Amino acid sequence: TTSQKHRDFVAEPMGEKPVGSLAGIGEVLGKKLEERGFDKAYVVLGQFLVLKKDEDLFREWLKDTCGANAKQSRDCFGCLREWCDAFL
Amino acid sequence: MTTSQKHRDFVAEPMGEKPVGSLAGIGEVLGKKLEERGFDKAYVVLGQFLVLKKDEDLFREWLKDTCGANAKQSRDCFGCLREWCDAFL
Repeated sequence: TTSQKHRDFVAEPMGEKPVGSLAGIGEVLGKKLEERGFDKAYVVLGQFLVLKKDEDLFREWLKDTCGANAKQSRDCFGCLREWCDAFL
Repeated sequence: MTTSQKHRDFVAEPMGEKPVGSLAGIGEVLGKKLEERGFDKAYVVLGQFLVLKKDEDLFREWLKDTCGANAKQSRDCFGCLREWCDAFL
């Protein structure tokens, strides 16, 4: 299943939404992503696209970059994958 | 309109799995060098554009370093991605 946060994200263009609008990215992860330059959701989309939408490599990058656990990286990947299927 | 028809076709619709050569400024020569470096679909180049926070200087330099794009090619590619993002992102 998915959260409402996921459904809200995949339903519309992301524009300049902050990184915290991604499913899985709560306060703590969002801070650490901002510290490393990923301050908006589209920058994380960028990394997902550079990695050619590879689930294992993206989720591993997210863990390495901000400490996302398995649930959090699963949620974040899923919302970017579904967003891309709808809008890219 | 002063943009190319090729820019117009790209920015008119979602890019899906379009190849890198669908981007304005990316002819066959630049497209082959990009593919060889792993940037084989236009969305992978969009990805680099987004990871660079849409910065023109950083992106155009990256494009020069990666495939040897000249100034006009890199401006055209950047402008096509910038307008695509304004339309769809």
